[PDB]
Amino acid sequence: MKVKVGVNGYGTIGKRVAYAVTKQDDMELIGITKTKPDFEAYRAKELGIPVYAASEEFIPRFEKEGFEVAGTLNDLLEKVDIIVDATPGGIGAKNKPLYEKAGVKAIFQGGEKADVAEVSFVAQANYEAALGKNYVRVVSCNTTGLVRTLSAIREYADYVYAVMIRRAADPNDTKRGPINAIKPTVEVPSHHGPDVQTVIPINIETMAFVVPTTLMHVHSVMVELKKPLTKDDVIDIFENTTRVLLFEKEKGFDSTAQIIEFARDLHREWNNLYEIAVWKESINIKGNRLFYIQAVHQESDVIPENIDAIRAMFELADKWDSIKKTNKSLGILK
Amino acid sequence: KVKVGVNGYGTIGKRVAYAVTKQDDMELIGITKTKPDFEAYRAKELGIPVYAASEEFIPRFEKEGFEVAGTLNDLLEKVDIIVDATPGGIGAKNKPLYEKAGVKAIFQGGEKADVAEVSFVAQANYEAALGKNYVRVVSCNTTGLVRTLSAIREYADYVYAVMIRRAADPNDTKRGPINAIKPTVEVPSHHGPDVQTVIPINIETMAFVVPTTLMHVHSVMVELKKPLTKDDVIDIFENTTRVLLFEKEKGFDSTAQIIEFARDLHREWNNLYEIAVWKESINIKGNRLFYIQAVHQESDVIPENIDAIRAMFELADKWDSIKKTNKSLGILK
Amino acid sequence: KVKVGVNGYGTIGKRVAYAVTKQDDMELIGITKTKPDFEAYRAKELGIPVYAASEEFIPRFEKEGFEVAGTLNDLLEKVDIIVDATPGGIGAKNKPLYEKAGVKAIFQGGEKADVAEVSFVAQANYEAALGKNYVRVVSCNTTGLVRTLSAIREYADYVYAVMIRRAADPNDTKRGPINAIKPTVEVPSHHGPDVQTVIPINIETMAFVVPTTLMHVHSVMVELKKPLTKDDVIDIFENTTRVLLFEKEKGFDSTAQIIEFARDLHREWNNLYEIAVWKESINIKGNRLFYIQAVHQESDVIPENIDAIRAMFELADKWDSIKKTNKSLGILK
Amino acid sequence: KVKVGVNGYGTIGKRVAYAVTKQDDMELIGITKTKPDFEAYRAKELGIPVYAASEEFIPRFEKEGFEVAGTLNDLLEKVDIIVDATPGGIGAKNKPLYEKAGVKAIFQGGEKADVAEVSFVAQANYEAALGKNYVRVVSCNTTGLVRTLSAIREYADYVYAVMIRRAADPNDTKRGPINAIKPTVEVPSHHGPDVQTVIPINIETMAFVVPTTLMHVHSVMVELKKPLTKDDVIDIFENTTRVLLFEKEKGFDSTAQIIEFARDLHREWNNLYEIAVWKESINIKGNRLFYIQAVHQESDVIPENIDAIRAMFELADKWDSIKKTNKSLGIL
Ligand SMILES: NC(=O)c1ccc[n+]([C@@H]2O[C@H](COP(=O)([O-])OP(=O)(O)OC[C@H]3O[C@@H](n4cnc5c(N)ncnc54)[C@H](O)[C@@H]3O)[C@@H](O)[C@H]2O)c1
Ligand SMILES: NC(=O)c1ccc[n+]([C@@H]2O[C@H](COP(=O)([O-])OP(=O)(O)OC[C@H]3O[C@@H](n4cnc5c(N)ncnc54)[C@H](O)[C@@H]3O)[C@@H](O)[C@H]2O)c1
Ligand SMILES: NC(=O)c1ccc[n+]([C@@H]2O[C@H](COP(=O)([O-])OP(=O)(O)OC[C@H]3O[C@@H](n4cnc5c(N)ncnc54)[C@H](O)[C@@H]3O)[C@@H](O)[C@H]2O)c1
Ligand SMILES: NC(=O)c1ccc[n+]([C@@H]2O[C@H](COP(=O)([O-])OP(=O)(O)OC[C@H]3O[C@@H](n4cnc5c(N)ncnc54)[C@H](O)[C@@H]3O)[C@@H](O)[C@H]2O)c1
Repeated sequence: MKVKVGVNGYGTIGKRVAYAVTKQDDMELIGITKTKPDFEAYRAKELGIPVYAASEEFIPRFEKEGFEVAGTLNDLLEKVDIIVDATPGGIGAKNKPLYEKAGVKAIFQGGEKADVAEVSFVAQANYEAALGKNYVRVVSCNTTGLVRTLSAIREYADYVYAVMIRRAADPNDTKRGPINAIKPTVEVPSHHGPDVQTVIPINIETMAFVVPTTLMHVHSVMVELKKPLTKDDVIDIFENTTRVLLFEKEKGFDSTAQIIEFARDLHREWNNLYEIAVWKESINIKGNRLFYIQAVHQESDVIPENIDAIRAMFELADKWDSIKKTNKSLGILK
Repeated sequence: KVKVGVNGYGTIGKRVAYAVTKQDDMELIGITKTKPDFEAYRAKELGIPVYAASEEFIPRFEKEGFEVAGTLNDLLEKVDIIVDATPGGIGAKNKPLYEKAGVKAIFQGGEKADVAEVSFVAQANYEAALGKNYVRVVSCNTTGLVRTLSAIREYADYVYAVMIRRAADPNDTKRGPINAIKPTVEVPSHHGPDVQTVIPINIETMAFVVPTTLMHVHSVMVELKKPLTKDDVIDIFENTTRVLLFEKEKGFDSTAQIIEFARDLHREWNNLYEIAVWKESINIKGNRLFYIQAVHQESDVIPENIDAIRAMFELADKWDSIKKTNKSLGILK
Repeated sequence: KVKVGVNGYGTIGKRVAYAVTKQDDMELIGITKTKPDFEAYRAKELGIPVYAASEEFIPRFEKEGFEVAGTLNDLLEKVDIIVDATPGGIGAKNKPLYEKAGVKAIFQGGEKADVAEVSFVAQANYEAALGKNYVRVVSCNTTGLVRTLSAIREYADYVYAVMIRRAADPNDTKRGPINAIKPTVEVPSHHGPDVQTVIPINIETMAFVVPTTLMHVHSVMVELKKPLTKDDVIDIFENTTRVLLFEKEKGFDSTAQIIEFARDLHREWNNLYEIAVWKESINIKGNRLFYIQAVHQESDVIPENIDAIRAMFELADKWDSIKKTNKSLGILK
Repeated sequence: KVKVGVNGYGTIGKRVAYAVTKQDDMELIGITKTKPDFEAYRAKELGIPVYAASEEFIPRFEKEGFEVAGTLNDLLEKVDIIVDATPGGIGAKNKPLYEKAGVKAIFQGGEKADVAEVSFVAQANYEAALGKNYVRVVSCNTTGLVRTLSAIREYADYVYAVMIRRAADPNDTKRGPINAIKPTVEVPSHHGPDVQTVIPINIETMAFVVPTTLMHVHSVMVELKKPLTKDDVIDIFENTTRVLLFEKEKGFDSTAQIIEFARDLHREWNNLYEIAVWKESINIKGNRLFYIQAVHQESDVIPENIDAIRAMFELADKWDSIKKTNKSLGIL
């Protein structure tokens, strides 16, 4: 039978995960939650997806608009095997006891503390670590991107320094600045480094910044090599690493805008680029240091990771069988 | 099957090319490119033959080992009509070539009315293009203004609209302004006369450019000659094709959420072919009607392009073509 | 000299504080701050006694070793009037506090009209505030509308203006939208009625927010009731105080260049106190006048607050105060 | 008094002209323009003689009623030195004209290293320009890197910095990207070798362009050769000229507030000639120092051009010039 899934928090990550779940033949979307009957709630219903009020506390918002719901999250928790928690950072921790009391497994997003789960997850890097687990944290958008390429060359990395040039807000978020400024994270290192280390063992330090863009994040990566490695070896490795794609600035891929245009060209749902983008020409080796630039489509790179986490937690399949299945259902040729 | 070709596989061209492949009374023969960039490779991957725009550009493709199906001259030999989606002003420069070839041609809104025998917006003056050889589909903004204004023209004594336009399309990263409002000092703006090439209406417009890439926005004022109520306008717009009412009260706070609606639909390139009208903005004060609409400039003109082909070849009547095109693109009403 | 205090050392607050400092008939007793940030340190550095906005804010200061000259309650005891520059809606909550202290108070444009006895724009209705206790200087945009509209009021039968607004001030990095246009679905916009609290005219306005920080832009259309020519309007604007004409032909393509003119003048905080009007935008078509103007929202209500003070304490005639304020701020004409 | 002419009254050009009129050992002979736009008028209003950058441009001022004092050649004959502030690449082109006229010449950062005899940053290699006829003050980004790195040069055996640049200056409204991050796929980028043109140090850089106009920001990592504490670095910066420390805790959340500091100063054009360093960003982890700084690209190289003039004309000793220049601009 199919694993019964519920999604708490039908937000930017949540609705995309819900969609992914509907594309799996071994999983069934029991329902999702919303805190208000806005256009997204109407869309879920329009899609035939049962809409549950996130809590009894939000029920009046629905009743007010005369928007019928299938119940509250408490009702949904009684009919699922696992809940994908896609609520605001920090809110996952608050929901955990509700999940434990209901006896259902739970997946939390990167916005939560490592604290929250038994293990942090990135399919291609530590799938087996989540086997049978009940609580798994799919790391954040930037952490996932960093892990995908760093993990592929971990054996050659002695130390890595990465600068996160982050977008200020997702395309659908119009209530957040900065309109015109660069906001640095003065804490050195940013949360990214240690977060990476909750998935793969590696010496890493990171620094982050926020700039006025909504498209994708960009990573400036520097690795001190403790073992021989050439430029071609690196493109070869990246060329063969799943959920990673090389883009040539020479073909016209000048910025994150053209990278996203590639996804729009594929006619992807929400222009989702599940794959981490690496500028081919940026991969260089000077002395014993490797350098390269990558981009992350933060609205969707963790989508495939949530699906695979589900397979590992229920021991539905081995690592590569799940990744390939997840990949095919989302159009990731990898 | 009407054989179609697209000269200029850019923002409009690639979306019109796609629309053609969804019409079973048509056949996409090929598209042109001036260089083998990632968009040329995409066309090829889609199985669409790509021709070098001109004999001049051939070496660019040869250099990269990118095999082409030929050049625009070769293409012109294989089509009944060419859809020209080259930069504004370049379409006129191509007209002679199309003339000699003996093929019908459709130009986009960036060309002067000069370039064609008539300007077009299906739901407004479809019949005016029946059998023509050269037709120009009006700009993204003119199309948006026409669609809603045409629906209430019988009540319109005078119209004044302000165009708050995006500064550059999302895939255009070489255009400012990054932080400023650029006014068009030519007043009245050229949008009004452009609307008058499609429908008879007293109109005046003014335009501005702001740092956004998503959608243009229009502020419309209409002096009424006949009484009309808020509900009347809502009912008319709800029964007007290729127009959609969005409620700020349901979360549509800005053009970003409007586009989010198209992304939720999983629309190709997040295309919102339809003009978006904020339901709450529709107000009547005295003898004046006010409303706000938004236009997704990357795609509102593509269904107009497909209907123009049907009219020019007299393949179908106005509403039959419109209905068929809408279905092919997922436009409900 | 009139004893002046300013509650709210923010965007408007610190600029009005500086303006007060330039008057030979006024004295700045102090400014209020809710926390010891770099702006509080600046005020202290300038020698401006800094008062904690409230009792419940003194801890933040003590925690940082920042000595304050007391609280708002203390400051009110030492002034004849306080310029309230707190966020919209807070002014109303502060009025009772001011009345109790028995001091006169000036409110900004973010407050409702009823918060004061009269609304105000020096060059329009200076006299209306003579000897008053509570006056509301209308918003940055309302002020821009009044200056230009007041000068042609006698020919205006009806006016429709569209406000294309900056999303956030340069110093405000916590507010969106990054990429979108957000319309105000309420028709009319709050601007029309606020203008009517200063000058009697028929007007309806609509507003939008776009991603820029520099200045707001107004699209103005005026239905005429008396003969008027373009030339007449230019001349009228060339002769109305606090309004300057800019030529696109000289390089003023957008609001960035308008602001660049203020930077070139070395204006404090790049303040452009005067309303900017694109000369080339002025045009009359039939019975309607059109023009485009820009407002530097950070400083255009500054000179108005000063004049408000003189009218309220009846310190001088309308034009003596205006000329006196203008000279102190470098205001051109 | 040395006679200075500025060729290219642009963003850097008009600000340097101002700086010179603020000096007591020099006089602005005139500036040049290609068209009589509003900036050309402003220069005239300031009483600055305006020369048409070239004869072929005279008609432009003739079509208008704009009287000019002549061409670039007429200016070259009345100066001891000319500050070239033309677009990058044009400086090299204009060099043969400066030579045939026998006048010293300073080029800006956009030009290639070979356009001058030595690249310059006053507080780092002032002496290197003493007496020379051709010197290029390095770019905004390199000046910022040099000022801070130079101060800890003796403790760094390796530096890696990432350049997060503003896409267009406040007054440049015809340049993107409006919404995107544009990378420099050439890595390391030209910034490192540019720095190496002023001070001797092992550095590698990478750059990016983002949708902002206010300031560039540098993410800096330094491999230490000698022990160094956070308090050590902070003290060094507090004692390094043309460098200022800012506290996020005091409200400096981003480049916008940093700029706001300059506006509060009522600084001309809101010029922040000094490099900004976020005090809280200074941290040492292992044998590595990390810190973040921001550069106001419109004004950062201004004081540098004034000092280069003194070095080239040997008018003063390193620190005497810098103190004087700093004084004239209100640096502190
Ligand atoms: N690009 C991204 O925004 C991104 C990328 C990677 C990971 N994530 C992670 O996903 C999680 C959420 O991100 P998001 O961007 O989807 O947030 P979001 O703001 O888009 O939506 C989160 C959802 O939480 C819902 N919500 C609020 N309170 C709730 C409650 N009490 N119960 C249930 N739902 C509630 C809201 O309705 C909203 O739909 C975070 O941990 C975040 O770090 C986000
Ligand atoms: N939002 C929009 O971009 C929009 C909306 C409605 C109408 N239009 C109109 O559509 C037309 C094109 O707009 P666009 O957005 O596609 O421009 P675009 O620049 O995005 O794409 C145009 C294409 O024309 C091709 N081209 C350039 N020179 C060519 C040549 N000599 N021969 C053949 N092809 C050549 C280019 O290679 C490019 O692929 C214009 O008239 C424009 O006003 C544009
Ligand atoms: N563009 C503009 O910012 C602009 C233009 C014209 C008019 N105004 C008007 O100015 C008035 C204030 O605007 P602003 O731009 O100065 O806002 P601001 O946020 O820049 O400054 C407000 C000041 O009030 C302070 N504050 C918060 N609570 C306070 C309290 N209880 N007491 C005292 N201060 C408190 C803030 O710390 C700050 O010092 C508003 O009514 C607004 O409509 C603003
Ligand atoms: N932030 C900056 O703008 C910045 C920062 C650091 C270094 N620089 C360097 O300074 C130089 C110019 O920078 P800018 O920003 O001032 O450019 P700018 O565009 O603002 O203008 C440069 C000027 O050159 C004049 N010019 C053009 N052609 C000319 C000609 N043929 N003869 C004379 N003058 C001509 C232009 O009109 C203009 O006034 C470049 O090398 C640039 O890299 C600029």
